[PDB]
Amino acid sequence: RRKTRKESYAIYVYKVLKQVHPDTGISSKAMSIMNSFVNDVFERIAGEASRLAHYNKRSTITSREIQTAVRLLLPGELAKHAVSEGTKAVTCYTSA
Amino acid sequence: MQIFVKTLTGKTITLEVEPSDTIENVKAKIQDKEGIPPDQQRLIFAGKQLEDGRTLSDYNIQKESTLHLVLRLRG
Amino acid sequence: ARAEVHLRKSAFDMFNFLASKHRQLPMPMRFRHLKKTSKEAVGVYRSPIHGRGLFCKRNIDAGEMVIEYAGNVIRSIQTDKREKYYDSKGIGCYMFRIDDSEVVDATMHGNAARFINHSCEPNCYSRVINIDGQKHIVIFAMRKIYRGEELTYDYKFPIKLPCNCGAKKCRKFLN
Amino acid sequence: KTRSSRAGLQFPVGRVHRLLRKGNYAERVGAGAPVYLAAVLEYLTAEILELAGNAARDNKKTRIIPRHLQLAVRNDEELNKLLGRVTIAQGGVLPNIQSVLLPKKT
Amino acid sequence: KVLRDNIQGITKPAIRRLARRGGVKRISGLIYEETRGVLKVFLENVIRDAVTYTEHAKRKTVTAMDVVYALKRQGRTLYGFG
Amino acid sequence: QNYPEEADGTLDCISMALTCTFNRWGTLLAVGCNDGRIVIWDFLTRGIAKIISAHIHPVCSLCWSRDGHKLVSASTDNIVSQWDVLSGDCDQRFRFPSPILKVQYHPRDQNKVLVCPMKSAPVMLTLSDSKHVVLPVDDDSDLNVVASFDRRGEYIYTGNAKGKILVLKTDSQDLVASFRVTTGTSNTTAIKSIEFARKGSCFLINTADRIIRVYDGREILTCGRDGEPEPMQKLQDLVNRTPWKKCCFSGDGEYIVAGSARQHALYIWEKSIGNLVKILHGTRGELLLDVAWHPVRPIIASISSGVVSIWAQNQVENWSAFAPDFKELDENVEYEERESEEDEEVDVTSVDEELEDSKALLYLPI
Amino acid sequence: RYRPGTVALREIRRYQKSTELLIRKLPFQRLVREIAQDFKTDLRFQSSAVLALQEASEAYLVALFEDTNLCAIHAKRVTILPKDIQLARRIRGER
Ligand SMILES: Nc1ncnc2c1ncn2[C@@H]1O[C@H](CSCC[C@H](N)C(=O)O)[C@@H](O)[C@H]1O
Ligand SMILES: [Zn+2]
Repeated sequence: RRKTRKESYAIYVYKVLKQVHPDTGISSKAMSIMNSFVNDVFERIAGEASRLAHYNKRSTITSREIQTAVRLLLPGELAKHAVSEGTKAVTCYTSA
Repeated sequence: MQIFVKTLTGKTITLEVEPSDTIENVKAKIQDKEGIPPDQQRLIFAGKQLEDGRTLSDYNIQKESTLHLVLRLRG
Repeated sequence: ARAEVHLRKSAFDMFNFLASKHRQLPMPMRFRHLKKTSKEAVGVYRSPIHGRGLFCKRNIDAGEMVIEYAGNVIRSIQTDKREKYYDSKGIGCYMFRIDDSEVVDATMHGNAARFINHSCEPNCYSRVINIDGQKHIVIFAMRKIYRGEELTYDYKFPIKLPCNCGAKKCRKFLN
Repeated sequence: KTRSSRAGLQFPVGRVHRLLRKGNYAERVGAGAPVYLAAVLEYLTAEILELAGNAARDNKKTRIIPRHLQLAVRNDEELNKLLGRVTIAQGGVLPNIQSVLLPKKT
Repeated sequence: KVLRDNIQGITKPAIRRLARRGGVKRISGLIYEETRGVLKVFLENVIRDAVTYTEHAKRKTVTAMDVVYALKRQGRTLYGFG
Repeated sequence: QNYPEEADGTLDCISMALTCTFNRWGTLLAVGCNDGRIVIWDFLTRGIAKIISAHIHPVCSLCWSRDGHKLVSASTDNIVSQWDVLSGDCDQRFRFPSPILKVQYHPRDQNKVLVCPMKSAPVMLTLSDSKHVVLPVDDDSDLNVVASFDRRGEYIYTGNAKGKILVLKTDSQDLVASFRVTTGTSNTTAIKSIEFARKGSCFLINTADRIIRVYDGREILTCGRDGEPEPMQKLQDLVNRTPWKKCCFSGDGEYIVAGSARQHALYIWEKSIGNLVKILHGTRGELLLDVAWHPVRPIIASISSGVVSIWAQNQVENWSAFAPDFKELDENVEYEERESEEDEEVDVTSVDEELEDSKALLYLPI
Repeated sequence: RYRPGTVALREIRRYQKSTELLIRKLPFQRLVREIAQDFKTDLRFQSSAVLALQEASEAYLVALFEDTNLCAIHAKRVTILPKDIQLARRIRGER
């Protein structure tokens, strides 16, 4: 009947895959599973950060609280890599 | 004419600017010359403001003058 | 004592590391372990059997892929000039013949597995597989490696370079 | 004018900010939150997809089937620590046989 | 400081009594070391989350309510501190 | 080469170590111990040189002379003394009405030392006749001013505590150039300090607006009396807002390094692109005192809380260096064999950039 | 052929490589229909939905088996037994 427009993280992860391995194809099922994974991790981190922000009598969500959340949630040296990458991204973003 | 573009490291570059050539074209020529993007450069004459969307004749800078090319960041 | 000439002059030594201390799943995708997790389980120390050796500070049990041997792979025509240069420079018989048509020379290029010894009482046996269309030699163990022992594989030469190891079963020769 | 190119990332940032604003996680958020989230999602997606491509080229198949993703996630240890209680559709299981159950003879 | 001592601070009768409250009789003499090990590996995560929480709050003392908060973050909840 | 990528341990010959600095290319370490003594350690050789019984009250800063024969120390008890590198005793002794922040020796004038008195104008003390010459300043004379030489020490630059920077001559003292820092958007800002390099005449400025800025020591005498501020990159930390205590320049002239206070976040950038490249992973718990790279080779060495942490490039030559005609590499290609198979009577007699900060003449093998 | 225990290893490895489902579609669909009718009557199922449940089941179930496996190894035997299943179910913390 009436067509609808839906949002999925389809184009961006595909661009990432091409940026990394510009020789390998991807399946629709893999596309949907990656979409579910990114939605899952996004909601997990955002909710944990929000409930931490409520815990501290803070009415805001700064950037510091998110890095605290990713320090808690992410284990091992992957946490260090992710937090360093995030700091790089924000520093390269601000002066622009 | 001819003017000087002084950088931060200390190297001095001499370039030619016409009386009726806009600053944007000068920056494009510089970018095609040594590869430094125009977004990474801006003109300063003795600690005074110079913009990109203008022309040398609008500022009336004398010949053989030095311009402080104070470094910038990409984007 | 600077006035008496001591003997054992000629050495013809190349790897000048001889010390008196010596203080020691499907097939194709196992390539990673070759290059990344294969640089700690074995140390390089003074062998007691003969010359230098690969001692051990770790433990590896039976049926475990350990090392890939690589070197200057050449054809059999270069064997003549290679042996002449071995006689000239004083080079041992590093003619690692994977087959009668290709031999792995280890006098101008080679890997850390050039440090091995031979004995009729060894610890490991050889094996070869083929990955991605290329034939590569990888060794799988039959027993456990103890801390402080040296890797050695039987050359399987059917019965003059002596084999001085001191083992009771040691045939004293490459045979 | 766009906003993702300001930091050079690839994941959208305006979309993240809108979706977090309407997600009622709080009432007021700063400016670095959306870019930071886009960055961390970028890093995690790259981490997974590189192993996905490695597994794709393992079997010499261009298309990445979910079996490859299952193998890449399971064989790593940090992922198995982080993806503890999660399964995968059509994923299958990595091969494993218990050591003491291995018959042999002369 | 880092000291190998005080790790044996849980001497044998304490583990004896804990085993008794568990309801066991025959315990081999080589259980104590792995009990120490499992206790340490458990306590690591909770103390680490507690110190991260207290650090984020810009104070260098730890309360009990943040401790139970971290404990609930792992999944084991405490009742009786707020 | 590139930025340091390996980590080194500590270098603690004695338990306490407050300040550190390299001489010209990292020869000896000038440790001002918190006991009134002056200890000299050995760099690139991992040893000690000399211990000097200076006085009772400990010191807080150190630098060496242009000819390397003196050990100046910004004392905490106003002992402006010229300790000898050779004998270890005091050569010249003097007292200043205000303590000293930054001591330096002009690589072309060791007679006039660098002094940064507080609430008073900088004073050059001449070692030839023990005469003090006050540096003429502008406006206030009671501000927290810091004075420092340029690359060659030919011009001296001073920073005040209201927003004013002054430029004058190291010897003639012809104050003919000033500068007013930007006033943010509504409120003005003072200056904490400035720090120079050995190539390019660039210099970082640390202010009270929580933001580290960078200028060049060539746009003030060119503009004239006072112009408009125009930095290259207003670098800062926009996720934790760490204040800045001590930061030096690179050992090559193209990098910029900045130091934290307690967060163990040592940041690095390059002058060409203001994009972060790497961050240091330091163990929390200590306060950073001094940072200064190897003036030639990329390496980082930060002193803190009596100990020192070095992030470096540990290197050992490859096994394939036995001989140029001998290599120990791996290849799977067939070997490429070779394809091309006087009388004179003369005896033999033959045996960043460089500045004049040499001739320590301090080495005791026994 | 003969030598029982040899064919088991070949079968288990062959199936470990494979990654297909293991339950016939129609019987499982009818069972889900019955257990739904137990709760409420006249429920229309999405063909995608049923499939969903299906996969989850095997996941859960296979995990259980593996656990029982190691439990049998703890008892100095190879064959698994019902008692080991209650062992795993109780010790997992899900009774
Ligand atoms: N125990 C031994 N005594 C004499 N020759 C040996 C030997 N073990 C191995 N060889 C010979 O030495 C050749 C390799 S060179 C020996 C390895 C290395 N140079 C080392 O110091 O240990 C082989 O071709 C083999 O035939
Ligand atoms: Zn023998």
